[PDB]
Amino acid sequence: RILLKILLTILIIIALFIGIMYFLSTRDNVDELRKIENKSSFVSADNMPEYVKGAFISMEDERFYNHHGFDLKGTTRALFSTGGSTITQQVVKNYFYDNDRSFTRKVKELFVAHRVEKQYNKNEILSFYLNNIYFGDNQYTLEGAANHYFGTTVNKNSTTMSHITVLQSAILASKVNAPSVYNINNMSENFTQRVSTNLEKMKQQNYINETQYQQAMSQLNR
Ligand SMILES: [Mg+2]
Ligand SMILES: [Mg+2]
Repeated sequence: RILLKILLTILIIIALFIGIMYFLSTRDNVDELRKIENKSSFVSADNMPEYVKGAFISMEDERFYNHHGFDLKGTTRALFSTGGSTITQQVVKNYFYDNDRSFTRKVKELFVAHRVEKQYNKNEILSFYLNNIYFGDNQYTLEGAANHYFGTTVNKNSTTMSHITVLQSAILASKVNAPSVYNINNMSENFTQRVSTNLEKMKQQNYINETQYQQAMSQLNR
């Protein structure tokens, strides 16, 4: 009865912690995400070609639509197993914690992520994602980034502007979590290697066909 009381006390102190943590994450009001849709260059994911969405999904969260905010495989692999935040978690980080990165601010990010999943559908989440990540050059929306770097658009419907290519999609997708030193204006060999990996994942997961891939790989090498 002596090893049950020090087990209980530790088991309760952590539940107490987790609990307080919950209260911290509240809130952190996920209703706020709707503000992203007010950006002058907002484009929702459903108005983008499937290969544009797939560039990001295959590179950043290939099981995006499967999970409920937490990808277990990518989070165990994440615990330094030679990552690991799901696109949902990245939306929380990018909107609410544009500043800090602590273990406690990591626990409460989980609570908040579970909440955005409960309140938003996958397309909305994906749209919050692509309309609030840094693409360099002070560009925080996919469309801004596409306009700025390439003068192309990610709105499949659009007719006033050339359409973002497979390559360009991979470049912007690769940029999102690349080291800050990766410069789309002057891509290093390490950057072209990163996007080649991105392009390969799009092919492997079938967001693009061999021809799209080869043609992108070729454009990447000029
Ligand atoms: Mg992947
Ligand atoms: Mg995760």
